[PDB]
Amino acid sequence: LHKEPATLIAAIDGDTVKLMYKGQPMTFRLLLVDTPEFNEKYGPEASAFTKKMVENAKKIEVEFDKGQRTDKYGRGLAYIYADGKMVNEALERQGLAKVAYVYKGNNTHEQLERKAEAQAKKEKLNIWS
Ligand SMILES: Cc1cn([C@H]2C[C@H](OP(=O)(O)O)[C@@H](COP(=O)(O)O)O2)c(=O)[nH]c1=O
Ligand SMILES: [Ca+2]
Repeated sequence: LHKEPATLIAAIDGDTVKLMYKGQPMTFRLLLVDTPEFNEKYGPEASAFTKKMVENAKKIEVEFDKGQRTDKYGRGLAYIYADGKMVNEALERQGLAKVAYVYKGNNTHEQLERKAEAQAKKEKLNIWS
């Protein structure tokens, strides 16, 4: 896989963000994770965590997997990096998302995510508390 440039347009919630990619505004949905909706327990914390991570970054990058790049809603499907740190993995490591929506051929980083989730679960963090 490879990283491509993007710039933040607006944080949306724990697992979605508006980026400009190849000069076009797009909503991106993070691969392999499920954050609680804003109305749900840990939803506000998930949204705040992802907001702070993308707003604080000097450099946002997008990394598509090998399969589908857009979902049925037109959202891009990617791993998102803030100054080289993967947002998808960080949400797992903090107990603010569950590994979810793992479709064959778009799951390059599954085991990295599950590892992070196991560590969060060990620590009883957030969703696992
Ligand atoms: C993460 C992801 C979600 N989706 C679709 C499945 C779900 O469809 P339904 O809307 O029919 O449930 C929806 C969940 O996204 P959200 O968790 O953003 O709601 O997005 C994909 O198709 N591919 C993906 O890789
Ligand atoms: Ca969600």
